[PDB]
Amino acid sequence: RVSSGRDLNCVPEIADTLGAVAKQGFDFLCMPVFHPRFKREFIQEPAKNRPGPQTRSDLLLSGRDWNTLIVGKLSPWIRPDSKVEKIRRNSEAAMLQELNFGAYLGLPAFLLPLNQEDNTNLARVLTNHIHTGHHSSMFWMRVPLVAPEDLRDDIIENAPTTHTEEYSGEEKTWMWWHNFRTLCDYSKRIAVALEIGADLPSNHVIDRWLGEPIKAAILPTSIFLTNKKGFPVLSKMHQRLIFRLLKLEVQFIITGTNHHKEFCSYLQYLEYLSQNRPPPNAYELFAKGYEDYLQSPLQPLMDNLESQTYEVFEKDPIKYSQYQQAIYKCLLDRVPEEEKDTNVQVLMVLGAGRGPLVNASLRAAKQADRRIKLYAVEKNPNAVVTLENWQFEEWGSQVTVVSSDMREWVAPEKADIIVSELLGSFADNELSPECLDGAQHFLKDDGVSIPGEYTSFLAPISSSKLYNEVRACREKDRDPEAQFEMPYVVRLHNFHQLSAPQPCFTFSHPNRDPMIDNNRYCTLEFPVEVNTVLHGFAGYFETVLYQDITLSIRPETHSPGMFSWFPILFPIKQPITVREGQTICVRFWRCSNSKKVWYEWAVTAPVCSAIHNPTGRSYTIGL
Amino acid sequence: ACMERQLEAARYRSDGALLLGASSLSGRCWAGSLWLFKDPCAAPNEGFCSAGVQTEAGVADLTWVGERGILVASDSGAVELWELDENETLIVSKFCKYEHDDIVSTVSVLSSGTQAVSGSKDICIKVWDLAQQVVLSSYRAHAAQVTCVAASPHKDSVFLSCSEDNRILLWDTRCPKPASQIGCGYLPTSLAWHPQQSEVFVFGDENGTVSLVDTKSVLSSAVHSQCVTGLVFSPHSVPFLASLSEDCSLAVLDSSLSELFRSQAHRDFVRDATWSPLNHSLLTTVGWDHQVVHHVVPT
Ligand SMILES: CSC[C@H]1O[C@@H](n2cnc3c(N)ncnc32)[C@H](O)[C@@H]1O
Ligand SMILES: Cc1cc(N)nc2cccnc12
Ligand SMILES: [Cl-]
Ligand SMILES: [Cl-]
Ligand SMILES: [Cl-]
Repeated sequence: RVSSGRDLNCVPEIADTLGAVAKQGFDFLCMPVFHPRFKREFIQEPAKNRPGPQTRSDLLLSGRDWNTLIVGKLSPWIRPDSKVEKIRRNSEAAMLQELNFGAYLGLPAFLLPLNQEDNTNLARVLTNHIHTGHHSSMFWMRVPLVAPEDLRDDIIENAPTTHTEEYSGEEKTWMWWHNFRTLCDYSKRIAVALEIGADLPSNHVIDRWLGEPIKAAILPTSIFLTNKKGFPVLSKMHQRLIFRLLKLEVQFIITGTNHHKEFCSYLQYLEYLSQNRPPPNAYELFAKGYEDYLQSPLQPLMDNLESQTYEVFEKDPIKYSQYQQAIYKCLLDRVPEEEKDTNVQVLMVLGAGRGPLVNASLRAAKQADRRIKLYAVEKNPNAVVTLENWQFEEWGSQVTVVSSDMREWVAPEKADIIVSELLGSFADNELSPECLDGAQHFLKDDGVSIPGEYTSFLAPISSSKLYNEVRACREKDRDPEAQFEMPYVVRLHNFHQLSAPQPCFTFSHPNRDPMIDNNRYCTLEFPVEVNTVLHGFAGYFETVLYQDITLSIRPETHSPGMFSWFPILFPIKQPITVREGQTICVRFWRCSNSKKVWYEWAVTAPVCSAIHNPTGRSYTIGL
Repeated sequence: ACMERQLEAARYRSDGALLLGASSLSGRCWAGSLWLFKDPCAAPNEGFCSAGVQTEAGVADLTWVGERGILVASDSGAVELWELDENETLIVSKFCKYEHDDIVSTVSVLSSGTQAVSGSKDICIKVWDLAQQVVLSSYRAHAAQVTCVAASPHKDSVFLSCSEDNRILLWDTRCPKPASQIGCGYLPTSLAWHPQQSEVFVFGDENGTVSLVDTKSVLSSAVHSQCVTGLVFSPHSVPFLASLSEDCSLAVLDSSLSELFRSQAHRDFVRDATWSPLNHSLLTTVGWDHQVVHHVVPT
């Protein structure tokens, strides 16, 4: 089901108009709160002293109807960036009046046009409405993919439409929006109602709006092609755009008169497109709810994870068959067939939780036809209760549970294989490098560690939405920009990947090395082909469990149906303009003292940011 | 029963009967109406009218189409043709065709009388065939709302248009590229051709300037304090120019645009003006104050 409204500029009986619209199947109606042509004067007599009423009564609809069904529209004559001072002054008063009337009514949203370049005074007056009274009304900026000037019929003899591609020029309507929302200080209440035209522009023009807070998509009846039977439809290229907007769950407005049949037909088509799409895959079903939801990354070393947190980890049996296989392959490479009875291998699950890897090790040994000795080292003592109850009931003497920190544990004997899953969304963000370094002393000189290797990846992104979400995490009793100097786990959804992920930090286990130092400093250069705004860097990772067996959340090499891990986000404080052809150069440090580990970062090109999270002031990872 | 407060249009037909268009721009119900007055001095009184009718929506502009035809520009997005019946008591709808996508703001009949052009807030201009009841041609020349369209009085294929994109287009549909842009500045708001001189028109802007323009190749006067809404030349051989505004004033002007008459009887926006064909010194105006004022211009 698609949430869909009707846009009208002519309402004689608000009662009948609504009922007609509701019978057609529209969730809501966009309409004028005053008469579109009822121009008003606020300064010059005699016109200023005009006998009221100035508009319709609020009593004509219920409070519930005003709150849910009606979307107000600014009067088309209200032009507060007019060149004429008098029109400017009248429009300011007219705008506030209309917006204040929408507030008085409790309207869910109010529409405003962005149809020229300089909308500076419109932005000013809107900002003032926002800091005057206490109301929850949304504001939908009607702005087109392509300006009417750029799609006009080539029919003025002495003013022909240039037939030269203007790359940045074709994106001008994005800049109309960018300057408006920048002027209004990135208010969460100012969203986009993107208007679509009959001929779509180049892909880079549409792609420009990825990341932007699109709350609606306006479809004029005129853009619909007619088919053999007579219904309205859209071109295959328009549908692609609709399916993309459907992922953003935008509200679809239908503007203009019925050129076609019913009106339900325009609406029925949107339903038909919505019914017939690729269904929500097993990753995306699990992720439904968490789209662009910021979370603190887990620190299972410093904290003790909850029973349900472990339960979540365990709903990914794909991951554990990958762990099963990697262990299975390793057993064969170590224990030759003739030695199978004599030679019992010492496996040590380091950070076992509730023993999914313990079972995967028991099963890998069963499928390999080789004998093993298990140790289940778990730091969390609450999880140890789970193990020790499994261990009494099923496992028996084969599994020895060890309630200790792997770095502290005095082992009775060395290990053939150390298995572990201490990897966060950025791989090393849970301090697996430091953990396994401490456990390294009790690996045999020829011992394997599963995973043998892990690498973190990074990619610059554009989401003015996710920038705003990070911005809203300002908290009492701390640095007022601390929220920008810390990573977030988040299913990135409305965003734009500005360059292919390149690798950041890498660790190998066992770390065969004299002076083991886990601190890092990596410089990356990202080639950017688009005009955009950088707001952060997505983080992913990849790990080699054993040989060709891998786990990955890197989008291009993603391990199949692995919903457990979501990407990580390193935001920046101030968004950076990046032109087509420019290079985003980011710096990342991994740092540590005896007590804590952290990331610092900075963009050095095309302009320098500040160094983010210096000395772990806003974010650290507890050793 | 009641005629709507906001009087938009007023035009005299050949014999001297007065057409009044109007709409409700406030209150419970936003609808329009059309009204014929065979006694002009009786307007606006509803009880003393020859004919009247209710339209479903407002009335942004209208014009006469011969002697019994009333072409209307509504908020609904439709251009409507109403006609009188065989004894001029009823006003019946001939057609009502929803082809523009937004408020139809402006309308004008071409020289032939069998076609007309319309302008809307949808930015489109359309040439209509009034017999076949269809759009022949649709032009999206402008980049903003179509404010005014004015048919060439004598050349059936020519007309003017103006818009919130700052353009004034001189049309000529005999070309493969009909529109042509004309310079002198603030947005054009009203348009009027000179009746005698085929090559001349005048435009009023939103700043209250009226300016004289020759198609080949420029005098101008600051007449009003606010937007020039309408411009109607008189039916004299040497015609005077009546200029309206949103300052609630009226001025009649000469050839060189100097000021002869001034009228501040109007208490709200002056929406139309129309000269009496019988008495050329008598000029009739309407407005949103609901007044039908009749001036005696000192000719
Ligand atoms: C499946 S999450 C990884 C598990 O590793 C455990 N863990 C993390 N660090 C250590 C450590 N240094 N010693 C023992 N267990 C650990 C955590 O308690 C968690 O249950
Ligand atoms: C399964 C799992 C293990 C771990 N050590 N960390 C995680 C962080 C996020 C999701 N899953 C995780
Ligand atoms: Cl709007
Ligand atoms: Cl948070
Ligand atoms: Cl610290």
